[PDB]
Amino acid sequence: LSPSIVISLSTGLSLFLGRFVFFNFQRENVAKQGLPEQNGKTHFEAGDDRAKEYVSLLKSNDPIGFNIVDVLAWGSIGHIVAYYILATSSNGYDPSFFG
Amino acid sequence: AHWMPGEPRPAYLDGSAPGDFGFDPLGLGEVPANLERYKESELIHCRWAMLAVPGILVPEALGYGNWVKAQEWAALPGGQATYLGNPVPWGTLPTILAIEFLAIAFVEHQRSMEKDPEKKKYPGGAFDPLGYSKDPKKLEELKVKEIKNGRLALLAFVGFCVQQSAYPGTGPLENLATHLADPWHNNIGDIVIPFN
Amino acid sequence: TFNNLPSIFVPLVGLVFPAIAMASLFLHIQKNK
Amino acid sequence: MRDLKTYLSVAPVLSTLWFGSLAGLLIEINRLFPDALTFPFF
Amino acid sequence: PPIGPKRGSKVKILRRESYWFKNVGSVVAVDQDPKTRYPVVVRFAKVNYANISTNNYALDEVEEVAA
Amino acid sequence: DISGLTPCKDSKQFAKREKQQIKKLESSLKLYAPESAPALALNAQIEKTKRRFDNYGKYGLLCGSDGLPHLIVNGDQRHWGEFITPGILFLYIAGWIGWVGRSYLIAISGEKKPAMKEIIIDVPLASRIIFRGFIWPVAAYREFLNGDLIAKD
Amino acid sequence: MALRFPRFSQGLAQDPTTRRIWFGIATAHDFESHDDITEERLYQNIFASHFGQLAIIFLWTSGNLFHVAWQGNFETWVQDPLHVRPIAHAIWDPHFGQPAVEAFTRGGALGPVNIAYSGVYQWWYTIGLRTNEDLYTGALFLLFLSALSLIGGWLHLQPKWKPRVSWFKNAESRLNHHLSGLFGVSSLAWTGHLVHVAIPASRGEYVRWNNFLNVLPHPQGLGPLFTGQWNLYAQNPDSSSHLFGTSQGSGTAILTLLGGFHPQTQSLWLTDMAHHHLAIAILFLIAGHMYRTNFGIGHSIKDLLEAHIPPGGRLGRGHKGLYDTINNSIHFQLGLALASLGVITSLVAQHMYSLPAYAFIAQDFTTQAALYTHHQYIAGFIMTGAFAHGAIFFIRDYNPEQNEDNVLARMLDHKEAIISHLSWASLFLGFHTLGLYVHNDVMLAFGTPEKQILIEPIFAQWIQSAHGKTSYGFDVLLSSTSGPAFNAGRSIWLPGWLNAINENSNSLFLTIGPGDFLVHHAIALGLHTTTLILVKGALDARGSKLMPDKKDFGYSFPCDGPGRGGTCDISAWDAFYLAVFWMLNTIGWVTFYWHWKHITLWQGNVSQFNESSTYLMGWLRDYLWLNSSQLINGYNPFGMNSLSVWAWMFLFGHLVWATGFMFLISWRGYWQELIETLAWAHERTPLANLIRWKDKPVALSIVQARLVGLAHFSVGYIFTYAAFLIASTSGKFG
Amino acid sequence: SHSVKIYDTCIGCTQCVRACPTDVLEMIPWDGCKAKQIASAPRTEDCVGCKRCESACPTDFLSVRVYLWHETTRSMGLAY
Ligand code: CLA
Ligand code: CLA
Ligand code: CLA
Ligand code: CLA
Ligand SMILES: CC1=C(/C=C/C(C)=C/C=C/C(C)=C/C=C/C=C(C)/C=C/C=C(C)/C=C/C2=C(C)CCCC2(C)C)C(C)(C)CCC1
Ligand code: SF4
Repeated sequence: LSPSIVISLSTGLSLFLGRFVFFNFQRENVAKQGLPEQNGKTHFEAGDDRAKEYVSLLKSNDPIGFNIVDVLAWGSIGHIVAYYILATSSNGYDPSFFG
Repeated sequence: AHWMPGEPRPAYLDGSAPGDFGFDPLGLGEVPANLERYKESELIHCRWAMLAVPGILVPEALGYGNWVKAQEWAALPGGQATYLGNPVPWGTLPTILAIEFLAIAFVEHQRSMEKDPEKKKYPGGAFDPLGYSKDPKKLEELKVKEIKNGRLALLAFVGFCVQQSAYPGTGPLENLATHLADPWHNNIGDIVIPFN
Repeated sequence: TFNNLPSIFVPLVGLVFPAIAMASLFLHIQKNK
Repeated sequence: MRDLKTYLSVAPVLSTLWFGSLAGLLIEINRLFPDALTFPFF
Repeated sequence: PPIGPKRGSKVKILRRESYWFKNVGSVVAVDQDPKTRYPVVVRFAKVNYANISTNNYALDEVEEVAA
Repeated sequence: DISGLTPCKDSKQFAKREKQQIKKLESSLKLYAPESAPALALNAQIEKTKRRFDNYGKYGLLCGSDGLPHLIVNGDQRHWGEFITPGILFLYIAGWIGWVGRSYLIAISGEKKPAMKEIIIDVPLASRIIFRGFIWPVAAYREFLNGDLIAKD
Repeated sequence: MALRFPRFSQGLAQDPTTRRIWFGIATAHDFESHDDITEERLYQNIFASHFGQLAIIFLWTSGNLFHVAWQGNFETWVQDPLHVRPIAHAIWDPHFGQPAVEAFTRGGALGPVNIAYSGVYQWWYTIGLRTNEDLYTGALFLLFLSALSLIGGWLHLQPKWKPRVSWFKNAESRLNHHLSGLFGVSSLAWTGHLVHVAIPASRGEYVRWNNFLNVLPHPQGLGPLFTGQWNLYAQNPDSSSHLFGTSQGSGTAILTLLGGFHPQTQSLWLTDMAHHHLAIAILFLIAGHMYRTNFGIGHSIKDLLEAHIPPGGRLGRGHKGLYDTINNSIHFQLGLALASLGVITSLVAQHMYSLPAYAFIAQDFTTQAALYTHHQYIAGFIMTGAFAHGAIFFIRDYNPEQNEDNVLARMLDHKEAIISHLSWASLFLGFHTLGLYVHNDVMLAFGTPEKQILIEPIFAQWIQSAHGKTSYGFDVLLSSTSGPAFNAGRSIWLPGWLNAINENSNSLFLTIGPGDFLVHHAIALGLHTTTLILVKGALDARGSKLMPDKKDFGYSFPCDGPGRGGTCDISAWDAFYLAVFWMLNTIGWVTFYWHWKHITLWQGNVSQFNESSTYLMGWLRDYLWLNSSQLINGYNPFGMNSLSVWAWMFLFGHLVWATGFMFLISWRGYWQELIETLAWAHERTPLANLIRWKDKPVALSIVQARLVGLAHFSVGYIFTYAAFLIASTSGKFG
Repeated sequence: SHSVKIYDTCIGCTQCVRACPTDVLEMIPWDGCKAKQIASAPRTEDCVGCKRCESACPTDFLSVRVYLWHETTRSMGLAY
C-alpha cells in the first residue's frame, strides 16, 4: 500500500465515521457540555470580547450539519492514524513476545 | 430464587427481572439507572462471552489452534491468520483492525443510540427471527435461560483466561484432557498451593 | 581597556548604585504628598 | 495502710513501679537470652 | 409554658463556633424571657481551653439528645 | 541468597568480623591476670561473642559485602523470624496495652470526676482490666463487628 | 490611595512606627489586600508582574551567558571538557590580598575567577553553542527578550490593552494554547534545535543561522517524515564509539530511540532527546485540542467537574462547583501550580543526576551535587508554598456555601482524620527510623555492629531488578530474559538501558542497601511531617476548636492572646513557618544522603557508605567531619587555598543560621522594652537630641520576626550546605 | 486603630471592662441576657490589643473580640 493510499483511506474512513457514525454522539456531547461557563455566564457573556463562538466558520451547509471544524477534527484523526499506520509498518520491529 | 439462602434480599432485587437471584453484596445496583446500565452491560458481556466459548473450544478441537495460537500470528511481523489451514488474503494486522473497528464501532454505536431500556437489552424484530418473542410466558423463561447460560459462559471465560495465566502455553481442551488423563494430581491445587 | 571594565562597574554596581538606590528609596520612604 | 495505697496509686509512683518491674523483666530476659536478633522458637 | 428544655434535660450542641460542638451537655437553666437571645445555660463535663464548663446557648443552637 | 546476600554462616566477612572482635577483646584480656575477675568477665564476653556469631550463623541471617546480618522483611518464610514473627509478637503485646488502657478508660469513663482516676490509677480495677487484654484480638474483633469499637458521637 | 511609602496600603502609611517600612516591603506583592483593589486590577497587576519576572529571568540568563562569554574559558572548555575547569565569571574584589589572587586564578585565566558549578557549560556545549560569540549572541537575544517582556508588561497595563477579568478567567483557551503551543510547539521547536543544530554540533559541523537553510539535518530530508518512513530517521545511531564534538564515529540518525547513555560523555543521546521532545510535542499538541474555546468542539472543564460525581456518594457531591473555586480563586491556581512545579522540580533533580542529559556533566562531580541540591531545596520550598497558598485559598478565597458537600468541603468535614493519620504516619516513621538509627549507634558504640538492625530495602531492589539491574538475583520483568517486558523492548532501548544501569559507576539506579532503607524512611518522615504541618495549617486555616474565627483574622496574624491557655503560633502562616523548618530538615536529609552516597561512589568506596550509613555517628564522622576537612582548611594561619571562599561562606551560613535563633527563640516584648531605653538614651544624649527619627523605632512585629528568623535560618542552612557540598566535592573532585 | 467588636453572646459579667487597661470597653444597658447589660467599645482608638478582655470572657468561645488592625502610637504601647 502506497502512503498516499494509506493517508487517503484512513482520512476517508475517519471523516466517514465523523459524518455518519460518530456525529450524533459528538454533537449531543457538545450540546451537553455546551460552552465553558465562567461563573454561570459563558466566557463571552462575562466579557473579554474575544471568546465568541465563531459562526461564520460553523454555518456551512450540510443536511446533517457537518462543518469545517469537524472536517479538521475528523481528518486530523485521519492523518494521525494514517501516519501511525505508516510509521508502525515502515519500522521493522519484532515484538518477539514469549521467544 | 436466591444466590445464598438465608441472606436477606435487597429491596431493589425482587426477582421479577430475568436472573434476579438477589446477588448484590457490594451494593452496586442500588440506584435504578445504574441497574439498567448494569443489566444492559451484563447481557452484552454475556452474549459476547457465550459467542466466544464456541470460538475458543471449536477451533481447538478441529481448527488446529488453542485460542491463543490464533493470536500469535499477529505478534510476529509477516504472517496472516490460518482460518482452517488456508491463509486469509485480507491482510494481517492493520487492515483487519480497520475492518474490526469500522464494523463493530458502527454496530455498537447504533446499539448505543437506543433509548428504550428494554430494547437496549432485548431489541427484537430484526434481531428476533423465528418468532421466539410472541409469547411472554415463554419469553421470560428464555430470558432467564439467556442470563443463566451467559453467566455460565462468563465464568467459563474466566476459566479460559486463568487457565491461560496459570499454564502459559496451553488451551482449555488440553486442560480438560489433562484432567481426564490424571484427574487427581493435575488439578488447580498445584497453583493455589505452589510447591515453590 | 577590557580588563579594566570590572574595575569600572564593580564599584558602580556595589558602591555607587547602592548609594543611589539607598538615598532615593530613603527619600521615597519618608515622602509625604 | 490507708491513703498510702492512694499515693502509690498515683501516676508517677505507679509508673515508676510498673517500669521498674518491666525494666527488670527486660533486663533479666536479656541476661537469659542476650544478643537476640531473631525469634527462632516459632 | 416553660420554653426550651428542662433544668436537667440532656442536650447536644449544633453551634459551629463552640468548643463542645457535637458534644452533649446538661441544661442548667433556660431563661424564660423572650428577649434573651441565648437562654439555654448548658453544663458540660469537660472544660474548654478557657477552663470553663458552661455557656449560654440558643434554642436553635441546641438539640435535645435522645439518651 | 535473596537480594544478593550470602548467608552469614558462609560469609567470610562475618567470620572476619568475629575474629576481629575476638582479637580486640583478647588484646584487652592480656593486661589482666588469667584468674582475675576482669579477665573472667572478658572471657565471658568472649564466649558471648562467639555464640552470638554462631547463633546468627544458624538462624539464617544473611550477610552483605560489609559482612553484617541484614534483615529480609519482605515476607519470605525463611526470614519471617526476622520481622513477622516478632512483628506479630509486637502487635499482640502492643495491642494488649492499648486494649487495656482503652478498656480502663471505658471503665472509669462513667465516674463523677473521671480525671482523678487518670492520675490515681485504681490498682484493683486496673488489675482486673489488665488480663482482659490477654486475649484482646477476639475482643477487638467482636467489638469491631458489634460497633462498640468506634464511638457514634 | 495613601500618603507615605506604602501607597498600596493607607493602614501602614498611617503608622508612625518603623513597622511601616518593613510591612510595606513585605506586603508589596500581596495585591489581594491592597486598597481600592478590584479583581480586574489584581489580575492585571499579576500579569504585568509575570512579565517582569520573565524579563528578570531572561536578563539573568543573559548575564550568565555574558559572563561566560566575556570572562569564561568556554572556548577552551569545549576542547578537553572533562579535564578543564569551567569559569562562572571573573572577580574584582578590592579587598583581596595577593595570595587570594594567586589562589582564585583557575581554569587558565588572566586573573582570579569563579568555577561554574552550575552546569551551564555542559548544557550550552550539549545544545550547540561552541564559540564565545555564540554565547554573546545568546546574551544579546535574551536581553532583547527581557526588553520584550518589559514592553509587554508595560503595554498590558495601559488602558487600550489592559485585559479584562473575564480574559484571565478563560480557563479553557489558556490550557488549549499552553498545552498545544507553550508545551507542544516549544518541545517541537526544541526538537528542531536538537535536529538542525545540536546533533550536527555533536557530530562536527557547526550549523548556525547563516547556513541552516542549506544544510540537511538528515541526508534525505522530509521524505521519511512525509512518506511515513520514520525508521529512516533511526538508521546510523553513532554506535558506541562517537567522540562528542567531532565527526569520528558519528552517524546520520536524528530520532533513534536507543536508551541508556553515551559511552564517552556518560550522558543521554541527543538523538534520544530529539525524539523525546518530538514525542511529547505530539502528545501535548494532541492534548491541547481538548478544551472548548471558540469553535464548537472540545470539553468544558465545568461539565467535566460537574459530571464527575460518583453514584453512591462516597465522595459526596463530587467536583460539583470546583471550576468556580479555582477559576475565581488565584490562590487555588497558585497552590496547584506550585504543587505540580515542586513535584516536577524534584523530578528534575532525581532524573538529571541518574539520567544526565548534558555532555560531561556526570564527569564533573561538584556540578551534579550543586544541581541536585539546588533543585531539591527549590522543590521543597515550592512545595511549602503550594501548601501555604492552599491555606491562603482556604482563608481568603474559599466559599463554603458555593461548594457545599463537594469533594473540597469534604476535606474540612474530616480534616481531623487526615491530620491525625499524618500524625500517625510521621510519628511511626520517626519512632522507628530513629529507634533503628539509635540501635545501630549503640551497637557500633558497644563494638557489636553485627547486632545492627540492617533492614534490606527489598522493595526497591525488586524495582531495580524490574529494570534490568542484575545485582540482586530477583529475575524480574527486565532482569529476566524470558519475559514479556524483555521481549517487546529488547530490540529498541533495553540494550542501551541494560548496559547503562548495570554499570556500577554511573548514578542510574545505584546499588542500595540497609542505610538506604533507613535514610529513605527518614525522608518519608520528613515528607510526612512537613505535609502534616502544612495540611494541618491549611485545614485549620478557616478555624479550629481553639480559634473558630481564624478566617476573620487573615492568613498571617501573630496569635490570639494568652487567653484560652495560650495561642502562640496558631495562624496558618505559623504552620507554614514551622513547616519550612521541617522542610529544610527533610531536604537536608535527602541531600546529605545524595551527596554522601555519590561522594562515596565517586571516591570508589561504596562500602564506606554501605557500612557507615546505618548509624548516625557514621554520618557525623565519615560524612560531616571527614568531608569538611578541606573545607575548613580553606584558610589556615599559614596560607589559604581556592576553598577559602567556601570556608568563609560556611561560617557565614553558620552565623546567620544562628542569628535566626535570636528572632525565633527571643521574642518581642524584651526588645520593645530595650528599644524604649534606647529611645530614652537618644533623646537624652547631648549632640544627638539634634538628630531625631521620623519613624518611631519599634521592635520587629511578632509574625515579622518569625519570618526574619526563618529567613536568617534558611539563608544559613542553604549557604552552609552549599559551601560544604561544593568545597568537599571540589576539594578532591571524586 | 484596632477593631474591638463584641457579639450578642455577652452575658454582662463585666470582666472584660474590669480587665481592660485602657478603658476601651464599658457596660451599657441591654435586654439580651440575665444580667441585662452588654459591653460596648467606644474607645477603640485607645486599644493596645492586649486581649485581656477576651482572656476574661466566660463564653463558649468569645463575645468580646479584638481584631488587630492599623497600629497607631496609642496602639503600639508607646510612651515616646
Ligand atoms: C569585607 C568582606 C567582603 C566584602 C565587602 C566583599 C566585597 C565583594 N566581594 Mg567578596 N570575598 C570576601 C570578603 C568580602 N568581599 C572574602 C573573605 C572572600 C573569600 C576569599 C571573598 C570572595 C569573593 C568572590 C569569590 C567574589 C567576591 C565578590 C565581591 C564583590 C561583589 C560585587 C558586587 O558588589 O555586586 C553587587 C552585590 C550583590 C548582588 C550582593 C548583595 C546582595 C544583597 C544583600 C541582596 C539584595 C537585597 C535587596 C534586594 C537590595 C537592597 C539594597 C538596595 C538599596 C540596592 C564585592 C566587591 C565577587 C566579585 O568581585 O565579582 C564581581 C566574586 O565573584 N568575593
Ligand atoms: C524501635 C526501634 C528498635 C528496634 C526494632 C529494636 C530491636 C531490638 N533491639 Mg534495639 N534499641 C533501640 C531501638 C530498637 N531496638 C533503642 C532506641 C536503643 C537505645 C535505648 C536500643 C538499644 C539496644 C541494645 C543495647 C540492645 C538492643 C537489642 C535489641 C533486640 C532485642 C532483643 C530482646 O531482648 O528482646 C527479647 C524479647 C523481649 C524482651 C520481649 C519479651 C516480652 C514478654 C516476655 C511477653 C512475651 C510473651 C507473651 C506473654 C506472649 C506469648 C504468646 C502466648 C503464649 C500468650 C532487637 C533486635 C538487644 C540485642 O540483642 O541486640 C540485637 C541489645 O543488646 N537494642
Ligand atoms: C500558544 C499560545 C500561547 C503561548 C505560547 C503562551 C505562553 C505563555 N503564557 Mg499564555 N495565554 C494564551 C496563549 C499562550 N500563552 C492565551 C490564549 C491566553 C488567554 C486565555 C493566555 C493567558 C495567559 C496569562 C493570563 C498568563 C500567560 C502566561 C504565559 C507565559 C507563561 C510563563 C512561562 O514562561 O512559563 C514557562 C513554562 C514552560 C515553558 C513550561 C515548562 C515546563 C516543563 C515541564 C519543565 C521541564 C522542561 C524544562 C523546560 C527544561 C529546562 C532545561 C533548560 C532549557 C533550562 C508564557 C509566555 C503567564 C505569564 O508569564 O504572563 C507573562 C500569565 O500570567 N498567558
Ligand atoms: C531533633 C529535633 C526534632 C525532633 C526529634 C522532632 C520530633 C518531632 N516533630 Mg519536629 N520540629 C523541630 C525539631 C524536631 N522535631 C524543629 C526544630 C521545629 C521547628 C519549630 C519543629 C516543628 C515541628 C512541627 C511544626 C511538627 C513537628 C512534629 C514532630 C513530631 C513528628 C513525628 C515523629 O517523628 O515522631 C516520632 C517521635 C520522635 C521523633 C520523638 C523522639 C524522642 C524519642 C523517640 C522518645 C523516647 C525518648 C526517651 C525514652 C524518653 C526519656 C527521657 C525523659 C523522660 C528522662 C516529633 C515529636 C509534628 C508533630 O508533632 O505531629 C506528629 C508537627 O506537626 N515538629
Ligand atoms: C493545601 C491545599 C492546596 C495545596 C495542596 C498541595 C500542595 C498538594 C500537593 C500534592 C502533591 C505534591 C501531590 C503529588 C502526588 C503524586 C502522585 C499522586 C503520584 C502518582 C504516581 C503514579 C500513579 C505513578 C505511576 C507510575 C509509576 C509508578 C512510575 C512509572 C510510570 C507509572 C505511570 C506506571 C490546594 C491548592 C490544592 C487546594 C487547597 C488545599
Ligand atoms: S464580653 Fe465578657 S466582660 Fe463583657 S459582658 Fe460579656 S462576659 Fe462580661
